[PDB]
Amino acid sequence: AVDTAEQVYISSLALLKMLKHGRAGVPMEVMGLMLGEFVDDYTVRVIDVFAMPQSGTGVSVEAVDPVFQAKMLDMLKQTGRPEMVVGWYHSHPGFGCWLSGVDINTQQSFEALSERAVAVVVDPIQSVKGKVVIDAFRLINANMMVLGHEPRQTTSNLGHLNKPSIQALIHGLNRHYYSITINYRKNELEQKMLLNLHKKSWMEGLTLQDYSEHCKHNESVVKEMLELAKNYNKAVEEEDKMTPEQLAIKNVGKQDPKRHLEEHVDVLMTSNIVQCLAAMLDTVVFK
Amino acid sequence: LNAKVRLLREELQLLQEQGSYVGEVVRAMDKKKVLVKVHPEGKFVVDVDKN
Amino acid sequence: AVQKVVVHPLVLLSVVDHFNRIGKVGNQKRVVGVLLGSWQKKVLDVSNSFAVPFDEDDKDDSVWFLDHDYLENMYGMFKKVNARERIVGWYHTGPKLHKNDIAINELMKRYCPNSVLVIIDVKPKDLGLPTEAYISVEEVHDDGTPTSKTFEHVTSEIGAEEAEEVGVEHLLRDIKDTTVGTLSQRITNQVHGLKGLNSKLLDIRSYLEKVATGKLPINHQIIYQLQDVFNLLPDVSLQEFVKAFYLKTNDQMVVVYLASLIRSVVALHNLINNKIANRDAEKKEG
Amino acid sequence: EFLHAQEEVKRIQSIPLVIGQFLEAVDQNTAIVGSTTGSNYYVRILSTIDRELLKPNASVALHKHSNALV
Amino acid sequence: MVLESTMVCVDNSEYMRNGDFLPTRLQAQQDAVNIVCHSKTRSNPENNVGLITLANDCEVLTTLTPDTGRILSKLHTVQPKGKITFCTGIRVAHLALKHRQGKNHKMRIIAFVGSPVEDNEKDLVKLAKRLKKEKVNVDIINFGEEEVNTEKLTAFVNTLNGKDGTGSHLVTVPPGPSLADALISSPILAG
Amino acid sequence: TKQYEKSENDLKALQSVGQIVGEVLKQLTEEKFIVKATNGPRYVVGCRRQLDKSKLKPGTRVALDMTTLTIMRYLPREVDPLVYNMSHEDPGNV
Amino acid sequence: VSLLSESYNPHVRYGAAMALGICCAGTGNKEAINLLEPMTNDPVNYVRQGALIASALIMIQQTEITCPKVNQFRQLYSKVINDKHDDVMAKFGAILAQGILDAGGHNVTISLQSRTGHTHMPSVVGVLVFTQFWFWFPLSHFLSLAYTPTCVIGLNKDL
Ligand SMILES: [Zn+2]
Repeated sequence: AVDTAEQVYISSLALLKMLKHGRAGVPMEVMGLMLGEFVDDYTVRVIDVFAMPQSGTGVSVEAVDPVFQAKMLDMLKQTGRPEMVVGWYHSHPGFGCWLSGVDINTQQSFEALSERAVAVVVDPIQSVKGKVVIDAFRLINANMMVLGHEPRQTTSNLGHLNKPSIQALIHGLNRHYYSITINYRKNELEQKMLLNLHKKSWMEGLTLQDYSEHCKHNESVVKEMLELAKNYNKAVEEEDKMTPEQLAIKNVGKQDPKRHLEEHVDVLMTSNIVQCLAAMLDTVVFK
Repeated sequence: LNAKVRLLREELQLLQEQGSYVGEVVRAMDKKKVLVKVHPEGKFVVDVDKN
Repeated sequence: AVQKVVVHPLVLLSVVDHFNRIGKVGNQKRVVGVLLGSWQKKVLDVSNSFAVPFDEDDKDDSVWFLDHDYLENMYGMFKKVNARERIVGWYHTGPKLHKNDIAINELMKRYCPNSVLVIIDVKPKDLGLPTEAYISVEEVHDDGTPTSKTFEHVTSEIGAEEAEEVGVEHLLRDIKDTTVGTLSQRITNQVHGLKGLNSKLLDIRSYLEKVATGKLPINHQIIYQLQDVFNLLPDVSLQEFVKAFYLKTNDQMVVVYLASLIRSVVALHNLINNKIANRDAEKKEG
Repeated sequence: EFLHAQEEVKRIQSIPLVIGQFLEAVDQNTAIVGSTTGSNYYVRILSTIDRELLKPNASVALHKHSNALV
Repeated sequence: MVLESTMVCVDNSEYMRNGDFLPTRLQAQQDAVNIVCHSKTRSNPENNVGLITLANDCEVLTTLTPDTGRILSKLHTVQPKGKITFCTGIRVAHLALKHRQGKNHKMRIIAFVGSPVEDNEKDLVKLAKRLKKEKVNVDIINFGEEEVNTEKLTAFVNTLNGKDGTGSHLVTVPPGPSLADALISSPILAG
Repeated sequence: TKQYEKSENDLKALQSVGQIVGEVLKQLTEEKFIVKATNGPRYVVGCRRQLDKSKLKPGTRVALDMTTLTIMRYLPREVDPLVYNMSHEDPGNV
Repeated sequence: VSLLSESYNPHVRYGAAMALGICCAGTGNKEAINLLEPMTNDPVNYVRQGALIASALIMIQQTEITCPKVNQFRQLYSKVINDKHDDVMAKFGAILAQGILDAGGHNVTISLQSRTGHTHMPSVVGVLVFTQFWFWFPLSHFLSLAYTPTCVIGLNKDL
């Protein structure tokens, strides 16, 4: 009866399990289950994500095993957090994550047990890394087609969510379905260490080991690697010294390009890496 | 420069469903329409094109 | 045997969040769970894991007990959903292990031939790369004492494959990445001296402390031997290190010359094209 | 945010793609490219690398629908 | 039916290898384990019963579970050699009872002590006052040989509970030959 | 009576669509396989973990997904008229 | 703020249109209007809305003879609301802006600075809560306190 703008609070642990369970199923679409708590109608949060076992029949409304749920919920009841399940998610690896006739068939099953049961779709493919990626859906009632279907209140998040639109298949879900916003929450402590873990991964353990191994490198074959840089500086420059003359022939910067052009920036940056890692010698080797 | 990476997104959207074709005019017509023949396809006839 | 291990941020987080599970209910001790590893080569890799309820009585301060049936059912579920995943060992959040942890490995050694235990740290503080990795082996001794089981250190590194790099790099939204060539090498250059110092300084305070308090042993045997190895290197000129001077500078010779070589070229293209595009473009407008 | 924008241009389309034959670039920012479907298409060139890998004739991999050079 | 979780403790101490019980204490107490596990089966299906070894270093062979197949599997080739350990033998059962799923199930422990113990009176009094706070009720049945007319354990059970608590009953075996199945007849009829 | 239900349960497995055939031209990376359909179009796709990457090889008949367009199952060889070239029969001998 | 109005994200462009809206509403500055012209042309939806309300605060009690863009804008307000292709979001602030220009039957305006030299707190408080009208729709009524009467009262004394 009451329809409002919605919001999904995700946990740092949740997304990581989403994209993993989805990566192992490629190409075939998997079946996950969303775990969290319903705080009210206009907001929702997902505090946990657990993986379901695959089946040979595939994604289906019968793919959820009741005995598996009671077992897993045993393991979650004895855990510090025995929170009730909320909704379900499935991966859509090879396309633009549109809900199919199989997804709707299990939507009406979750809407009778759970009032909301937010539908979530996650795919690793459509995003290299830094995208927020994922997706989220909600089933609107089809029997309401006689009354007003056009909420919400606080239309801000509605406007940013429906955008960009973004092709056609995405718009084909505006009817019978509506999306729901997603926003991260911190949890900034563990996030701080989670940054330093990957960053320190590139760093050494003792930190004096691989830098001194790059000092063993600092004269290898580095005089030979500097001969590699010397050949790039002869070969690229004697053909980039004809370019100031050719600029007088074409008059002046019309297309072009050749190329054979620039590329000395990378040569200077690699030579600068060489001279700095070499400058570490006098610091390290000495005391 | 931040606007160019956004421009690639919108431009991608216009070229995504159909991109753009390559036509060959066999004849031009009096109604401002232009008979165009595509290599893989059959002959069309299409109009202004104000530019 | 085992050389190095790779622990993903996903499974690591899976330890931390369970620390939030038992955090609200408390109370004492530390989180203890069984690690799920993936072994593709002599190098070890970890993907996921599962927590297990564990409680240590105090009377009984060396009493430790795990759930075997729950272990069976949960590992059976993870073997069902993932055929490649298997238990490589166990893990605890420490921060420092206790003498009692020697038998914990001996229990589950029926599950895996060699079970590697991985300490972790839920609260990042010091002194650098986190967690830890230990392998259970028997080196005996030259004394002829009964065989003593002492865990040996295995170098650990944080890594990932593909999808697990996505979320990790996405959630930070903090520091520049990387950036190679400018601020990647210099910051780590200070990290080399800083993390070298504090490691050496805490441990070298330990060495002075070990002879005053902590005896026995301590010292001997392992201490004096590595002591003389530390006295193996002064380590400078005389002599040949004098001769490395001018060839290091001579390695800088061509580098400075190449520098000044392209510096004039940058100024060339920039100044020429810009001054033309400045005055010749403005003269047509006004 | 600019370094973060580089990932926005590499993000699309990641995988997968459809091969075609590069024909020629009619100008800067857009080209004509023959698809493996056997059709020449007026198509934009990706804003990152427009130049060194172009070449007069080379097999180029395109997005399924957009036929976009990558 | 009454809700509870029982934890049985089999006696593997080096004094149980003798044949004073017919035919041997190993098979005698094994048949005792069969009758108690079938008794809990006839009581309630929800009650689950694991086992714990008291001798040498205590280890849980079978975690708390409603099926007795695993229990009967571990009774065999147990290799009963070692020194009995008592003070930690109740606390281990309590340790597995803190990890239980059901909070409605009451904590109950049964143990068989067939060897003398070196536990001092102060240690046992501390555990008595501790189990009062934890409310845990332990029903012990003494087997084997010990101090004639066992005293320390008897007073341990009496001082462990009070008002009523009806309760914990310690049945001491009299020094005479008899079949084990006839010794379990009195405890199985009434606590 | 129950055998019928066995068949009907087989239909539930028939709700899975047939995959699309193709060949392996090369592979650019482990997540980039240069493939071609028997109908002519060429594609580059990644694949799942159930493959053995070395087993792939160039010039390999494979089956692709209907959306991801990637290898799930594969078969080495097929030919229609062969068994019919083998189906000739003649008496004798004698 | 001219350069912040050119920012890549429309969130800062929205705040940047609002700054010129609320600060310059007591003035007839034309530079502010000039920077708010391209804002309604941005392809982002809500930033256009922001330009509507801001341009509604610069034109309070000011007729066409004040700045030449008054009618220019007044046709745009109705144009965006009668077109079905436009976003419902952008056409909300259109009729809302028509309400700003016509507030009190054109007889009243908003003034954050009395001539005495002190700021009027019901005005400021009303408008600042009115900053985000999405999050709570009844918060749009607090703008009524910002409306102040502009009149010449020649009452001599008493009644
Ligand atoms: Zn689906």
